Order: sequence, then C-alpha cells, then structure tokens
Amino acid sequence: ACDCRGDCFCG
Repeated sequence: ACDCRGDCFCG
C-alpha cells in the first residue's frame, strides 16, 4: 500500500 512511509510503500 502507500500510506505509512517506509513500510506501506508503493514503489
């Protein structure tokens, strides 16, 4: 996903 910062990354 892309919400947290370095864990829920999207790329």
